[PDB]
Amino acid sequence: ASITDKDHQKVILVGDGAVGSSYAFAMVLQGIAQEIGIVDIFKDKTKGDAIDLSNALPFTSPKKIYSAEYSDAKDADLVVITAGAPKQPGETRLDLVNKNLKILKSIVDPIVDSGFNLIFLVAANPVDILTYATWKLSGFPKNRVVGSGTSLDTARFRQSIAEMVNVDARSVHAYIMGEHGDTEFPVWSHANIGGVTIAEWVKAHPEIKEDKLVKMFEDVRDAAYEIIKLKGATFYGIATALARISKAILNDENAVLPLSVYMDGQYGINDLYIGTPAVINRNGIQNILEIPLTDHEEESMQKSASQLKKVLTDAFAKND
Amino acid sequence: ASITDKDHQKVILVGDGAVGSSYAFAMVLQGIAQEIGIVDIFKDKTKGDAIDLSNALPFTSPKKIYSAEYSDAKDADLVVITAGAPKQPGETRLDLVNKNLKILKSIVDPIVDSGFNLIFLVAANPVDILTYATWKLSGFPKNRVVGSGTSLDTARFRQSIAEMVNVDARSVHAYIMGEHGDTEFPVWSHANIGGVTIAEWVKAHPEIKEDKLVKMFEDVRDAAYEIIKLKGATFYGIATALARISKAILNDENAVLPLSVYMDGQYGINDLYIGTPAVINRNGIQNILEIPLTDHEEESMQKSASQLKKVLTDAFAKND
Amino acid sequence: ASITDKDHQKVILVGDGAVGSSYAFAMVLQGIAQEIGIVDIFKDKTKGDAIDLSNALPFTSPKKIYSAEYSDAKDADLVVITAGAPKQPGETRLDLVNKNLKILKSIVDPIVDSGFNLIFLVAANPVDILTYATWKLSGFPKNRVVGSGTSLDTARFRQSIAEMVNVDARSVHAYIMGEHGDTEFPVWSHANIGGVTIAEWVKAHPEIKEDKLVKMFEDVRDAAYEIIKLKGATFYGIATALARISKAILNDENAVLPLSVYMDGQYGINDLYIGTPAVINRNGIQNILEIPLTDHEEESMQKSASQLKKVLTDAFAKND
Amino acid sequence: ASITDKDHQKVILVGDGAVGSSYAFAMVLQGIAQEIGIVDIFKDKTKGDAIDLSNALPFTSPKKIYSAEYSDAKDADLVVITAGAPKQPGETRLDLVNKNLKILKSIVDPIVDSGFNLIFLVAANPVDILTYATWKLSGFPKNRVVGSGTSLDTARFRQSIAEMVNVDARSVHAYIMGEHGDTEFPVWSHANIGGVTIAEWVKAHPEIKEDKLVKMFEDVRDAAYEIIKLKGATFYGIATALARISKAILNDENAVLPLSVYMDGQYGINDLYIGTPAVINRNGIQNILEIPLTDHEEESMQKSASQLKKVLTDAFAKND
Ligand SMILES: O=P(O)(O)OC[C@H]1O[C@@](O)(COP(=O)(O)O)[C@@H](O)[C@@H]1O
Ligand SMILES: O=P(O)(O)OC[C@H]1O[C@@](O)(COP(=O)(O)O)[C@@H](O)[C@@H]1O
Repeated sequence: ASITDKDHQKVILVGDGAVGSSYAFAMVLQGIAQEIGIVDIFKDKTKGDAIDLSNALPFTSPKKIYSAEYSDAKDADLVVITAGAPKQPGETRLDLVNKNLKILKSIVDPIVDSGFNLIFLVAANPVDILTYATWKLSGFPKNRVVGSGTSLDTARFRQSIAEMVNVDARSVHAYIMGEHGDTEFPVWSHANIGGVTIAEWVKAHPEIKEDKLVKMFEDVRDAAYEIIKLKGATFYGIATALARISKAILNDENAVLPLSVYMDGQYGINDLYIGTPAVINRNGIQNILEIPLTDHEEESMQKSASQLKKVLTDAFAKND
Repeated sequence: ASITDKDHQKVILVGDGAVGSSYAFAMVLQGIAQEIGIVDIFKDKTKGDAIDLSNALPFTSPKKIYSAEYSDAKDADLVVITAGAPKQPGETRLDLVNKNLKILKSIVDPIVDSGFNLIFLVAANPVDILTYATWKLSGFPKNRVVGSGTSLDTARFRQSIAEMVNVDARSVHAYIMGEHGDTEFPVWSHANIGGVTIAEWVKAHPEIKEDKLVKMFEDVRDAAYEIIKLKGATFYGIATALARISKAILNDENAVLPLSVYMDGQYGINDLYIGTPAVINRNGIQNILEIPLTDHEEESMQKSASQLKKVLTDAFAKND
Repeated sequence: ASITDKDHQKVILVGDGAVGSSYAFAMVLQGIAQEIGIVDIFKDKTKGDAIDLSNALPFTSPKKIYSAEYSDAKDADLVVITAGAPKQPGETRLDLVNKNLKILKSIVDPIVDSGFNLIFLVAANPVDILTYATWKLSGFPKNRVVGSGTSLDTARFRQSIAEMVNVDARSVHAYIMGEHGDTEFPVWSHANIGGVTIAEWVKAHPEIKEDKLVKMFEDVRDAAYEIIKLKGATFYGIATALARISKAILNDENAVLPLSVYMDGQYGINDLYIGTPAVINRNGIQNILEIPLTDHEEESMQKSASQLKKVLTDAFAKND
Repeated sequence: ASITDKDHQKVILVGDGAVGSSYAFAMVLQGIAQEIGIVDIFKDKTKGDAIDLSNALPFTSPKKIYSAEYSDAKDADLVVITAGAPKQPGETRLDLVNKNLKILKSIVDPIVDSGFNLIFLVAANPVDILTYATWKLSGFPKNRVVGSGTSLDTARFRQSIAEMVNVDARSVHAYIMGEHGDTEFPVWSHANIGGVTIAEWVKAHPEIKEDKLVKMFEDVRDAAYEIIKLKGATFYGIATALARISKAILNDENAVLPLSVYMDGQYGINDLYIGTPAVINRNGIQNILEIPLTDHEEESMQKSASQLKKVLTDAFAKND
């Protein structure tokens, strides 16, 4: 069997800026890519980041890394629109959803005409808003548009529930839901290490009336800002997440991960993107786990998912 | 060869809540995904969990992680409906099978219309019930609907048969069968470390009339509840299982794993989903190993698989 | 879903001699192959090298390894023509390009008729010459014919820029360009460890007028010959490179690697194969990074790429 | 904290011939060594095999590889006497135990004087005989002298019990015991895939009176000879085993592996080395699992372990 291009995986990066360059480096070492295409409106930083990354191969599982546009854009198995991103930070704001939504067109339309047929994976803030955005333009169904969000707020959470105690991460379970900052509510009602559970039977009850808890998610959600100093680089933690997430869909792991899905009354919030522990495989997401939120984390959810449906509604008015 | 989207793996997570966010993190690091799409009825927690996970990439094998709906839902190679989950806990109850079964429609129908053609991987409790559920709506054959179950009760079991002795996990063999809690019966009749076997030749016989055994599965099946305290987070152990399981189908490993399959008189229980050590590869499951259950673990099985066929029957009555 | 052959990766080795047997061993352990087919004009060394490699599986990610010909030659995802090699050594000589070019026909034609549709990956010296050769017969486009070259001269370079200092490899950046021996010029003008740079700001300027440098590439390019003694085995270093490279295309990593690409005025050398830091993914290569060579490494390039265009021209005269 | 040599692992290879060069290549890629020292009575093949292996590092976890003698011989964490080997093949013969036993002195004494304090790992045939040999000279206790043997006869066995059926290796359990060829007896009485068992309940009983079985260990133990043709290279399968085994002791995995241990009435064979499924960790072996051999595999054992105690006795008469 003859003339070639042995891939049978493809991934397209749409930002060889920070997050992207890192997503790249990981995808190179963790070894989850069989040809990687790197875009962003420059070309210089991409012939550079390639002749580096591609040098960084005799110590890793081989591929080919280039620089793209959107011709080399089909043959893909994943597309990652990693910080196809505007400038007003995050905390699902209002008019942010504008300054993107044309640099979300300028790059969603031509990765479609060539013959996309995969999963989009938009980690480009504000996320929840965005993946609804990335949905509506693409025509692409209620899963192939995978969001992101939650992933990098739980990973944090975990590793403060961590260091408090001794237990390794990857043991230690608990989520975050809603969006990404300013809304979030830790599902403490789940919260476990080792099959245990924090404060129903053992560590006792409330949050604010005891001295101890909560404090450490008043510095998980604030934990971006606190490194929107020393570089600006909330850029590792995320890229290393877009890799877990990306290895999961594509390796076909029938995994478990929080990521802004599409909500059909897999709560009662419906027709936003906001997110939750869902299950992702090659095709896209298949089945969204829903959570007894107690009575309070039900509220907290209900008033996240409301504050989108106002930034999601004042903006899906396309004609730039 | 031109315009792009190098994937050739795809995974769709349907709950970027707890289990999902974790399934995600793993799939990012263990490196089994080539584009991951993250859903759940929010959008906020998903643009968040993405711009984290996708940051968490320069230290891992690259992809793209987004937020979905069900358009970006084909191109998939796996779908993981990870805690597409209602609120009454687990122990295959009765009416539980209702409060889901519409948030199992609200998310099974649109991951079908786009053109799903893969394996479903529902880890969304109660499992056994559910994957029959996920079967009947999908039309999708008696394997492509992979269940879950058993996996996270054997992994526990193993690691108490473990710590008792010294032997590493991954040595140490023994299963659990039936469902998930309140029915289970450890196949002690298999039970080995090192090619040995526990209590036919060496460690002597019965269970309850000696002092020693059993006790430690009276705290494997109870081992969920005991961390339905300290968080609620029976959320790591599982996600790390949906990864083994997910790497297996998709990497095409012709593996061995317990997971709620479909029973044709691969016992005599037939036409539930309940489960057993079966064998899974890219396509789906191919061949279900059946076990000389002795005379007692035959009974125990027979009366698990009965207690579904009453929760499975009082509920498959679809029209919400 | 029924009757089987779960692969969805395929790799065909066209030399179960040295380099090949090693490429094999790696591909077995690093775990980048889902069925491997092994050829070379014998059959004995291949039923041998298989019933070894295939034994070397309970400690690795499973597949199937056989012995081929060119019927079992489609279904492939990569073909590696690993030392489809004649006897006059390397340093892109002249008439070498003859003694191959019929054992490059004897094996390129029948891996085409069966229905090849992938990437060729020829690491069979002289390389640059060869992949133009492997191109012209195949009809297969300007990427699916991936070369090799450069990879194993940079990896060396790196690990002398290394041991001098302390810094690990995989940190340490710098390339080699041109071909493979006797032409090469290290892009010192890039050359960095840690974001630093060697001798523009810190370590001062020239090469030959100071005492120190250069010396250690007068023993990188000579570093083949110096192990064309103690065995002849310039056979590990390379095979471990065909693995990085091979994992890259196929895993779809949108990577960065030097490998003889095809030059369209991605310099001004055009219509040879000579090479540079390019970017490779499943499909083939997508986008070739080009380098400000300064004023001298521009010359050095220009007079590599000239010395082919004389061995490339005196020989593409096919009719054996 | 100052002036350096960050290792905290050390491994010494005592044959940079075939098996060794391979053990090396693996230890380089699987990444289980933090400085490797390579010996064998040459020096040429070792400066060669190093300036290859050490080139084969920008695609792997860094170390330092040299060429030794026995000064650079302490600081070690393991010593592997990999084919410190004479010429009459294997099948624990008689006088073989002579032609070694002085090239087992010529190399055991000086890796002792420097201040060895670890595990010996002799995979140098005949093994069983040898590790008793390597014991008696060293003074080193009844575990730190780890043998080898069995490992590469079970791995084979497994992968014929395999290919017959579909199940991946690493599932599939069953051992081999005794020595290494011409004595061996498969513990079929254990023999399982998936928790099942071959021929007590399902596949029916005897061996020779049915047509089917046995045949495929009449070509596991003969499976060396059959590649003592096509090269001679029973050299991969083994080296990839000395890696599993070596990662196990040193990573401290409290693992399970067959390897010629020391038998105290962990049967009734006592005071040979012959072997069985034992358990190995950093220090050495801790606890040897013993097996209900039925009534026949008891005999077969008893008459392996007898045929040493005649080659082990006619030779431990040291004074060359
Ligand atoms: O688990 P390790 O120690 O690597 O043993 C590997 C070999 O051991 C076996 O004898 C089976 O061991 P387990 O049943 O405890 O997993 C053989 O089938 C494997 O190839
Ligand atoms: O080998 P996989 O498919 O990963 O199964 C993992 C689990 O399976 C087991 O039930 C034992 O499987 P094997 O005896 O074939 O190795 C449980 O002990 C493990 O944790």
